[PDB]
Amino acid sequence: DKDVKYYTLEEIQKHKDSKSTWVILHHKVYDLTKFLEEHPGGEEVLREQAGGDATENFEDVGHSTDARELSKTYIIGELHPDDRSKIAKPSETL
Ligand code: HEM
Repeated sequence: DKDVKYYTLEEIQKHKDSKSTWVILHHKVYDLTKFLEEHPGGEEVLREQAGGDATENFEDVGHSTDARELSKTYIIGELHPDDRSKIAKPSETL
C-alpha cells in the first residue's frame, strides 16, 4: 500500500541514472523508471533528460492526447506542494 511522496524539484534534480528517471513534465513528479522497461520507441531518450525538465522536447515530439493522460499514471509522489503552489506558467503548446 502507499502514500504520496511529495518531493521538491531540487531533490529530483539529484537522481538521474540507475533505475531512477523521475521527471517534471507539466509540474508533476513522473516516474519513468517503470517505463524505462515499457515505453515505445526507447528508454535511453527517457533517461537522457531524467531529473531535469523533459517537457518542451517531449511536447515537440507531440506527446499530447493518450500519452499526455498516461503521463498522469506515472504519478508516484507529485511535486512538493511548495514548489507546485508557485509553479510559474511554463509555456506552450503542442
Ligand atoms: C511520462 C510521459 C510519457 C508517456 C506517457 C509517453 C508515451 C508515449 C507513447 C504512447 C508513444 C507513442 C505515440 C504514438 O504512437 O502516437 C511515445 C513515443 C515516443 N516517446 Fe514517449 N512518453 C513519455 C515521455 C517521453 C519522454 C520524456 C521522451 C523524451 C523526451 C519521450 C520520447 C519518445 C519518443 C522518441 C517516441 C517515439 C516516437 C516514434 O514513435 O517515432 N517520451 N511515447
